[PDB]
Order: sequence, then structure tokens, then C-alpha cells
Amino acid sequence: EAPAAVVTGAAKRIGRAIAVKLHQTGYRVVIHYHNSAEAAVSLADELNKERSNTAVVCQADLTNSNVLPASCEEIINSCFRAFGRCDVLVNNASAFYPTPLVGKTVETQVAELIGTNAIAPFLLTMSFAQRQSSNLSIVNLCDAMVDQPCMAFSLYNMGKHALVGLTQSAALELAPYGIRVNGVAPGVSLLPVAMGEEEKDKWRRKVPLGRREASAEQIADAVIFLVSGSAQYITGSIIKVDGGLSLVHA
Amino acid sequence: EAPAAVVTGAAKRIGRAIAVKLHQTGYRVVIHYHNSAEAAVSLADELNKERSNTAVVCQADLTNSNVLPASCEEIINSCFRAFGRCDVLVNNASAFYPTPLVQGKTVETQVAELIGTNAIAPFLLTMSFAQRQSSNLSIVNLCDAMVDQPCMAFSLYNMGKHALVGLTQSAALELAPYGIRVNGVAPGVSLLPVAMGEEEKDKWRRKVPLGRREASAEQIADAVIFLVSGSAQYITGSIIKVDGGLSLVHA
Amino acid sequence: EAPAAVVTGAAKRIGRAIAVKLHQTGYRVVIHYHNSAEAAVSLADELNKERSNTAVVCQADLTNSNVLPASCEEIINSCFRAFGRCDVLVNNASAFYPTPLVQGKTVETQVAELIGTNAIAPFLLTMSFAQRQSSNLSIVNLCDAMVDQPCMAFSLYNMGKHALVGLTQSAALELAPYGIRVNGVAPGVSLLPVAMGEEEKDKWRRKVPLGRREASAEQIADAVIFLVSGSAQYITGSIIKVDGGLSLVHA
Amino acid sequence: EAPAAVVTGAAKRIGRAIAVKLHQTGYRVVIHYHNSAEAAVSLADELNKERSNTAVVCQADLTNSNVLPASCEEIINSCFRAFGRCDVLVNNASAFYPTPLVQGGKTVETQVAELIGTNAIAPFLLTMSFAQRQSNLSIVNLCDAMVDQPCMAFSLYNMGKHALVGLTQSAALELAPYGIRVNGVAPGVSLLPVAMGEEEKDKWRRKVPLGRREASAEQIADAVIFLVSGSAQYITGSIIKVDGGLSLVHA
Ligand SMILES: NC(=O)c1ccc[n+]([C@@H]2O[C@H](COP(=O)([O-])OP(=O)(O)OC[C@H]3O[C@@H](n4cnc5c(N)ncnc54)[C@H](OP(=O)(O)O)[C@@H]3O)[C@@H](O)[C@H]2O)c1
Ligand SMILES: NC(=O)c1ccc[n+]([C@@H]2O[C@H](COP(=O)([O-])OP(=O)(O)OC[C@H]3O[C@@H](n4cnc5c(N)ncnc54)[C@H](OP(=O)(O)O)[C@@H]3O)[C@@H](O)[C@H]2O)c1
Ligand SMILES: NC(=O)c1ccc[n+]([C@@H]2O[C@H](COP(=O)([O-])OP(=O)(O)OC[C@H]3O[C@@H](n4cnc5c(N)ncnc54)[C@H](OP(=O)(O)O)[C@@H]3O)[C@@H](O)[C@H]2O)c1
Ligand SMILES: NC(=O)c1ccc[n+]([C@@H]2O[C@H](COP(=O)([O-])OP(=O)(O)OC[C@H]3O[C@@H](n4cnc5c(N)ncnc54)[C@H](OP(=O)(O)O)[C@@H]3O)[C@@H](O)[C@H]2O)c1
Ligand SMILES: N#Cc1c[nH]c2nc(N)nc(N3CCSCC3)c12
Ligand SMILES: N#Cc1c[nH]c2nc(N)nc(N3CCSCC3)c12
Ligand SMILES: N#Cc1c[nH]c2nc(N)nc(N3CCSCC3)c12
Ligand SMILES: N#Cc1c[nH]c2nc(N)nc(N3CCSCC3)c12
Repeated sequence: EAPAAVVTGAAKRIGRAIAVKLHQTGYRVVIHYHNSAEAAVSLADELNKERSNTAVVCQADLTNSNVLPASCEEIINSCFRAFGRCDVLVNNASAFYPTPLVGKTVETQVAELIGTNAIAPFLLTMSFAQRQSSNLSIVNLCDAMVDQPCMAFSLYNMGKHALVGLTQSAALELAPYGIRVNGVAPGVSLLPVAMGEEEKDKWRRKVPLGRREASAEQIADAVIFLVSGSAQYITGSIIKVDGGLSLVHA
Repeated sequence: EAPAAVVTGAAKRIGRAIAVKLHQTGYRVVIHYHNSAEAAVSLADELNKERSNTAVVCQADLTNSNVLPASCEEIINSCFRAFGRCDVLVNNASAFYPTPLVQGKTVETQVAELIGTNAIAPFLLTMSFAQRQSSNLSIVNLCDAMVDQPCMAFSLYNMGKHALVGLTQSAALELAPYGIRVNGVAPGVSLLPVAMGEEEKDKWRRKVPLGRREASAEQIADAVIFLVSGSAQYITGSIIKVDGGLSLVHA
Repeated sequence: EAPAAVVTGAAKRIGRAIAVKLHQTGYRVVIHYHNSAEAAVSLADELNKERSNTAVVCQADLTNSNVLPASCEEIINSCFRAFGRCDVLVNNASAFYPTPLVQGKTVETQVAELIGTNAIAPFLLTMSFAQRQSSNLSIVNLCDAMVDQPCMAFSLYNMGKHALVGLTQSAALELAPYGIRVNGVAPGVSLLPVAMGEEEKDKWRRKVPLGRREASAEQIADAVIFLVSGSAQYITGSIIKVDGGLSLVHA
Repeated sequence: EAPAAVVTGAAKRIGRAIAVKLHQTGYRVVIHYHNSAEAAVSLADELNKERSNTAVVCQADLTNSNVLPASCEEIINSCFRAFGRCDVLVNNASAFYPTPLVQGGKTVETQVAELIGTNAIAPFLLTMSFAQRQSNLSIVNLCDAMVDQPCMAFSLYNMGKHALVGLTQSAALELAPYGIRVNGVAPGVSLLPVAMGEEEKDKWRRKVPLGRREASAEQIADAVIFLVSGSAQYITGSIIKVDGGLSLVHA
């Protein structure tokens, strides 16, 4: 039977590309989304056209709250309900915006930034593991620039740092169950919609390898390697896919 | 007049030794505490016996919730209220317990406690500290030398301490233009947990290359003192391991 | 026309597994060796029996000396002589033995071998590789996942593997504009030393969270093949651990 | 009895400041120099003027060669000859210049010998000699906060500073049972190279978050003083950045 993967925030951009590549590799997919219903459904329909009954969607807010553990259990459960199994979890969904130290309240910002980037991945990991020639693994989308952060992104950066912790802690704890846990750490990949080209170019010009951002597919390629049979000894590793950006001094 | 410092979880163990050593150095101190009211009040008495009106206690839960920001604001406000200034913040308070991934508090409570005390409260305290501001302003965060070689089944804790590294770095960057330095001190094995059995304590002691023993609370405090001092005025974003070489030892 | 690769120390163990996998992927290969001539020739024979004129051997000492630069130039030149191009360089050859700080070979010989093979020869091979240059050019350095948790009394070996991390990063930066990617693969416990008895092997195996066993040579080679592939064309300056979680395990 | 310290490359700049502060703290000092004899003697004269027979000079090239081990043994021996003891070793001497990988005075192997010898091999040999000849004993290695974000075309220098991180960590582990602590101080931008253009100096200064200026030599020395002190007696294998946040600033 075909293996199955959950990809969070999979309606657009990197998560979409990850879902597509997994599908092309032979996985059935749960496309998790928050607000982007039309795009999630569009993707599911495209994937099911290619092969019937191989893609479903699952809506959830991954903001931290009292109901987050249940929402996370329900995402994993939907993979088991659709496909009978859950082999791969990709923690991709992420809130990203500034929170300077000096209309959303700060606790709402905490909930969203820390919930999406850290707590939801932890809860999803718990639910994934509890539900367990297998090749089980988790891939967390990290940040190559986590030790050279953008100015005034404290909470975002804290979330991504916590995600490195999770990757390492879960790699250690789940290794006896045969579940590998790794990361992929983009530098500059797809830039924000509507960011002016002139500002995109300030970031692009910093990248040693080609003075361009990573495509979503280039990020997805590293995810594919990590879930593959060619990575069966690899756990707790975080692979930068950054064109050398992180090596560049100020 | 004398500078002033806030130390969180300062009623006992490492936080107490930090508060003591700051006070010996010249600081007026806010002794924050959660449950350890008797020990906090007793420390404030000891320090005030040495120099009157140089210590106050301040009670707060640093578990994450919708009122955590107000609580953190109030800790900083309590230093200004007692002393008219706030020069140093030491983020020492910390929950520490296992949260296994695979099968009596709820998981949401565990998240709130472990992530709140180790990460969110230091963030909010840092915000309130900066907002309220010769001078030598700085923050010291109590980190963990074993953050990349964590205890088995401590994912939430480890996540909190990793986030604390991120905060230390991010706040060092953002607050540098205001002359506020932000650094860390990362113990390996120091005062063993009260609940840990004697055999397990001896197991941990035996892992430490430099002396086969735990760091004293005073040894940790010595590093905090250095970082807040005039001898550390160009140091920001640095995390100093005080671990006797423990983090260097392979499995 | 098929691309071509140089693998240093390729007569056996991990270097052989890398050359075999590259050859299976469609590369022509230069099998560098130092003392292991029989094994090297035996490998070239096997690969050439599979596809004619696709493997050659190349002998060189990679100990540091005043002629090491000429030796490294000649290794690269051997790939151009055989195959008319050189797309991939794998720096695998390595001396590995203790050098106690307190107490056969003179210390300067130990420096020349340990630092030469692990760091200086990779540097010179990298210079020659770059100087001699649809296309997918890259270099892969065999690093060590335990570089920050080293074996006791292996100072010079550890210094050499640390230098190799530096080269990997420096070379990635400097050669990015030429389209040459520079990455590493960092084993933890893979094939154990021939001189190690089974009991000592089992002590190391038991340390590994993922399966309590060493990485196969093929498992190491798999990570090399990825980094040289089209699937890694935005990856440069990255060191991939292939260690089964070993580096995450505390003392 | 006053403790004694060896400081390599102590005639000028950061090494001079380290020698001065150690001396001011109560140490007797060996001022090592290569080319700067006039300056080394001028320093010694100044220090002996404060306290008679507390400063001596010691000449040596620290370029790697057949004779480097003997030269390093004699640097340590000079401290025991002058003062009867050797408590502290500061590995400060360093060659620093570019070594491009791609080319359009020195042979590349001479560059290897200077850059890797001064920054890594001489520190290793001085460490062996220091430990062999053996209280608050420690070693401090001058590292580089930008070791993972290196200057373009400085591969060999960077390899040497990476190897020094390895030595710091390896020696911390191996010498801990002897009570010898081994730590590092990692500047970012401190005293700018004398041959750097003034416009290039201001470009580096403007990058620094904490004050948009370089560290003074004394602010670097302050961190050395902490690490050798009784306030750091549980600290080994630690590298303290003194970089004003520079290493945290993205491209
Ligand atoms: N792009 C880059 O350059 C870059 C750089 C470094 C790291 N990364 C990381 O790589 C991953 C993918 O990057 P990306 O740029 O493609 O991400 P993105 O577009 O910023 O976010 C991906 C998705 O996250 C979901 N999300 C946001 N808030 C959510 C919430 N409260 N609950 C549930 N889902 C939520 C959204 O789903 P809906 O649209 O359905 O609402 C969104 O489409 C992220 O983890 C990101 O942090 C990206
Ligand atoms: N001891 C070690 O070996 C070691 C190792 C690595 C890192 N560290 C770090 O160094 C610091 C000091 O360690 P330690 O062992 O002295 O700490 P500890 O005794 O575990 O905790 C210090 C204090 O934190 C406070 N605290 C706990 N939960 C709290 C909450 N919800 N709200 C407010 N305060 C709370 C407690 O105050 P009350 O008693 O008043 O309730 C406690 O006394 C901690 O950050 C720790 O993680 C220690
Ligand atoms: N095995 C592991 O568990 C492990 C762990 C961490 C890192 N690594 C790294 O991964 C790589 C492969 O490991 P391995 O165990 O397969 O290596 P290895 O067997 O120890 O050495 C591979 C080859 O290095 C060559 N070599 C040694 N000294 C040389 C010299 N002076 N000049 C030229 N070549 C020389 C030898 O060639 P001849 O036989 O032709 O003389 C040898 O066959 C190495 O870089 C190693 O440091 C391995
Ligand atoms: N300045 C900075 O911004 C900075 C930044 C990062 C790291 N660092 C590190 O901090 C330390 C001090 O920096 P600095 O700028 O003061 O150093 P420096 O002036 O570049 O060098 C200090 C001394 O090294 C000695 N030296 C050079 N080559 C030598 C050789 N072949 N044999 C013996 N001695 C030799 C010289 O002694 P003579 O003059 O007697 O010949 C020189 O005066 C160095 O380790 C450096 O790498 C400095
Ligand atoms: N868009 C988007 C991001 C989603 N997660 C990100 N994380 C970082 N560290 N940077 C980001 N960007 C702003 C700097 S340039 C690369 C894009 C993003
Ligand atoms: N008490 C306490 C701790 C507070 N934060 C800690 N962090 C770690 N990684 N270990 C700890 N300990 C368990 C190992 S032995 C020393 C104590 C503690
Ligand atoms: N053989 C071999 C090694 C080549 N480079 C190595 N580097 C380390 N840190 N360990 C190694 N080993 C000793 C620990 S068990 C696996 C082998 C080797
Ligand atoms: N002098 C001197 C240096 C000795 N080691 C150095 N390492 C780095 N990474 N930068 C340096 N400088 C050039 C950049 S500006 C600060 C000085 C030096």
C-alpha cells in the first residue's frame, strides 16, 4: 500500500511544493490549511486527478490555546481515517511577523508565533508517535538564520529556536520506535507576496550561490531526501538549504 | 546611589546565591518568588540587616496566561517603586520536569509552565525592562549548557531553554542601541534537584570532567556578576557555559 | 558525456562505498589511494568490468610537506587526463590516531599526517579543483559528527576535523560565484576501525539511539550522493550529520 | 608567592593589554615576541619599574617547522626559569592575511606554516609543554567570534582559528583531571589591523550593534582576567565572545 504524509500549511508556497513532491514520490497526502481553503481544495483536486483518492484536506488553527492538543490529534487522526496509516509528518505551517521589544495583544502574538512554530509541532509529534520495512519520519521547517535573526522578530525567532530543540529532543526520544526526526532550514526562499522587487533584491543580493532565493521545490527536495530510504540513519539533523547565506558576515 | 536588580526565583538555590552576590556587590534587589514566601522574606531580612532598605520581595506566577504580561510589568514596576530605577534583570525562575512524547497536569498546563517560565516570562520581563528605561544596564538569562544534548523525555523544557537562547540573541541585537546588554549563563550540573535520589545525583556528578562534582550556586552566581560588571561592557549576546566541561563529553 | 569524480582514500571502507555509488550513478571515478594498492586496483577492475574506461587509480601521500601542493594538483590533473573533466571532489582520506597531551612518530610527523590529511590536503585539492574549471560542480568533505564531543587524547585529529569545517564554510563562500558548491557529510559511528576488537565495537554501537548500530558505508555514501545531485543545487556550506542521533546523547 | 603567566605576541595591541592587566592583577609575566623586540623590552621595563623582576621577554618564531616543538618547550621553560612556576598560558600570537583559493612573496606552504602554525600548532605544542611541566592553573586561547562567518578569501586563517576551537575543547577535556582549565576569548572587531585603510576600518565599526565601535584591547583583556580568576574555577571548555553583538548581525 502507498505510504501517507501530513503536511501543515500546505495550501501555498513551500508547503504546497512539499505536498506535490511527496505525492509525486508515491505518498498519499493530508493537506492541512488554516485560512487558505480555496487553494487547499484546488491542490487536493489536482492531486486526486493525477491519482484518485490520494489527497484530502484538513482545516485547523495552530495557534496555542486550550483546544490545540485536540486539533493536533484530529489532524493526525484524519490521516489514519483517510489512508489507514501515517508515515510522515511535515511541520511547515508558521506565523511570521515582527514583535518589537520597545491591534493584536502581545499574548495573542505569543499564542500565534510560539503555537505555530513550536507548540503545534510538539503536539503533532506526540499524536504522531502515540498512533504508532517501515520508514517513519518527521521533518520540521526550521530557519537557517536562527542565530542571525531579523531585527525585532524576537517571538518568531524564539519559536524557531524551540523547534530546533524539539527536533533534537524528539529525535532522541523516538529513535527506539524507529521514527526519525530532522529539519530543513531555508535561508531566503519565496519572498512575501507584494514585497516590492527592490526589497526582494536586497535579500537576493546577499545569497552567495546565484544571488537568488531558493525555489519552493528546492526546499521540498531536501524534505524528500530526509523522508527517503537514503536517509535511514539520519536523525536529529537540520539541513540548511540557504545558498551560503548563513555564512555571510554583516 | 546604588543600582537595582530584579532576580526571578530568588528565594532559594541558584537565584538566592545570585541575589546575595549582587547585594554584596552594591545592588538593591527585588527578590521575586512564586511559592517560597518564607524563604524570600527571610532573605530580604538578611540583606536588609546588612544595609536597610536594599531588598524587597515580589510574588508572581510566571506560568504563561493572558495576564502574564501584566504580572511581568508589575515585577519591573516593583523595582521602580522600591528603588527608583532598574539596572539589571536576571531571568532565573524555571520549571523543570519530564513531558514524555509517548504514553497529573494537562499537557496545556505543562506547556504553560515550562514554556512560560523558561521563555515567555523572560521575553515579557525584557520588554517591560526596556520600555521603562554612567549607566550599565543589562540582562542575564539562566540557560542550560546541555541544551543540545538534552535529558531524555524533557522536550518541553528543552524547547523552553532553546527559545531562551533565541531571546538572548534577539534581545541583544534589538536592545544594543539603547545600551542594554543581554547575555546568558549556562550551568551543566549545578545544585541537583531536591526530588532526585542520591544514586542519580552521584551518577551526574561522576560525568563532570573538572572535579567530578556539581557547580556550587556561588560558582554560577560568579559568572552572572561578571556579565553585569564593568568588565563585561562590550559583551552582549554571549552565553557563558559554567559546566566543568560536561557538554564536551561524548556518550 | 559522463561526469567525473575524484574520491580520496577510496580503496576501501567509506571511500570505496562513495566511489562505487558515484560510479553506479553514472560518474567516471578517480580512485585515490596511499598504501592500499591491491584494493585500489581490485576496485578499478570491478568498476571497469561494469563499464569500460570509467575508473582509474591515482597514488599519493597526503601528509603535509613542501610538495603536497604539487601532489594535490597532480590528483586533479589525473582526473582531467583520464576523463577530460572533473565535476566532483570528495575529501575522504584521513589519518586517525591518538596524540596525548601528557606522556614511533615525532610530533611534527603527527602534525603533518593528522593536519595534512584532514585539512591541508582538502584545502590544496580544493584550490586545484577550482583553478582547473547543465553543469553541477561540487566538493564534499568527510567531517565528524562528534567534532564538539571529541575522543579523549585525539587533540590533533580533532583540530584537523575542526579546520575541515572551517574550509567547508570558507570554500563554500569563496567558490559560490564560480558555481562550485562545498558541503560536508559527518559520520558518528560508522565502520569501526579494523584494529578494534568486537567488545569495544559493541560499546560504541550501544551508544547510538537509532538502532544501536554503526552506519553502513553505504548509508554514508547515500548522503554524499544527495549533496552532489541536482536535488541539492541550492545547498552550499552545509554539513549533514549521518549519526543516528549520537551527537545528541549526553554523557 | 605570585603566580606567573606566559602571553604570546605580547609586545603590542591585544597581547600587550593582556600582559599589563595580568601584571596589574599580581602576576609575573613572560612577554613573548617574534619581531617586536624593542616593544617587548619597553613593556618589560615599564612593568619591572612597578615591581622589580616581575617581567621577562622571550623570543620565538611560532611558524610551524621541525624546530617549533623545541621553541615552544623553551617558552614554557623560560617562565619556570624566571619565576619557578607557570600558572597561566595565553595563546594570543597570530598571523592574519588572505590566502585566496583561486589565483589570476610566500609560497602556499609557507602560508600554511605561518597561519596554521601560529593559530593552532604552536598553541597545541605550548599546551603540551605547559601540562607536562605541572593552585589555579589555566589556559586562555584567543579565538574569533566570526569563525563561522569568515572574511572572504581567508581560508587558511579561518582553518587555523577553527582548529584552535578544537584544541580548546580537546584540551579542556584531557587536562581537566589535572585541574588545568582551558578556555577561549573570541573578539569580533577589536583593534583594527594597522595596514587596514581608514575607510575600511569605519565600515567594520559601523557593523557593531553595541556602540558602533571596536572593542578596546583592555575590554578583551578583561575577559581573559575573568577566565584566569577564582571567579571562573568551574569554567572549562568555554569560549566567551567579546564582540558587541557583531556575530549576531545577518548579511
Ligand atoms: N520563505 C522563506 O524564505 C523562509 C525562510 C526561513 C524559513 N522558512 C520556513 O519555511 C516554512 C515555509 O515557508 P513559507 O514562506 O512557505 O511559509 P508561510 O507562507 O509564511 O506560511 C505557511 C502557512 O502557514 C500557515 N499558518 C500561518 N498561521 C497559521 C495558524 N495560526 N494556524 C495554522 N496555520 C497557519 C498558513 O496557512 P493558510 O494560508 O492556510 O492560512 C500559511 O500559508 C515555514 O515554517 C517558514 O517559517 C521560510
Ligand atoms: N541546577 C542545575 O543544575 C541547572 C542546570 C542547568 C540550568 N539550570 C538553570 O539555572 C536556573 C536556576 O536553577 P535552579 O536549579 O536553582 O532552579 P529551580 O530551583 O529548579 O527553580 C528556581 C525557582 O524557579 C521558580 N519557579 C518555578 N516555577 C515557577 C512559576 N510557575 N512561576 C514563578 N516562578 C517559578 C521557583 O520559585 P519558588 O520556589 O518561589 O516557587 C524556584 O524556586 C534555572 O533557570 C535552571 O533551569 C540549572
Ligand atoms: N569510520 C567512522 O566511524 C568515521 C567516523 C567519523 C568520521 N569518519 C570520517 O569519514 C572518512 C572515512 O572514514 P573511514 O573510517 O572509511 O576512513 P579510514 O579507513 O580511517 O581512512 C580512509 C583512507 O585514508 C587514507 N589515508 C590515511 N592516511 C593517509 C595519507 N597519509 N595519505 C593519503 N591517504 C591516507 C587511507 O588510504 P590507504 O588505505 O590507501 O593508505 C585510508 O584507506 C574519514 O574522513 C573519517 O575521518 C569516519
Ligand atoms: N584585533 C582584532 O580585531 C581581532 C579580531 C578577532 C580575533 N583576534 C585575535 O586576537 C588575538 C590578538 O589580536 P591582535 O590584533 O592583537 O593580533 P596581531 O597584532 O595580529 O598579532 C599579535 C602578535 O602575533 C605575533 N605573531 C605574528 N606572527 C607570528 C609568528 N610567526 N611567530 C610568533 N609570533 C607571531 C606578532 O608578534 P611580533 O609583533 O613580536 O612579531 C604580533 O605582534 C589574535 O589571536 C587574533 O587572531 C583579534
Ligand atoms: N517570507 C518569509 C519567511 C517565512 N519564514 C521566514 N523566516 C525568516 N528567517 N525569514 C523570512 N523571510 C524574511 C527575510 S528574507 C526570507 C523571507 C521568512
Ligand atoms: N535541577 C535542575 C535543573 C534545572 N535546569 C536543568 N537543566 C538540565 N538540563 N538539567 C538539570 N538537572 C538534571 C541533570 S543533573 C542537574 C540538574 C536542570
Ligand atoms: N574509524 C574511524 C574514525 C575515523 N574518524 C573518526 N572520528 C571519530 N570521532 N571517531 C572515529 N571512530 C572512533 C569512534 S567509533 C567509530 C570510529 C573515527
Ligand atoms: N587584526 C586582526 C584580526 C585578527 N584576527 C582576526 N579575525 C577576524 N575575523 N577579523 C580580524 N580583523 C579584520 C576584520 S575587522 C577586525 C580585525 C582579525
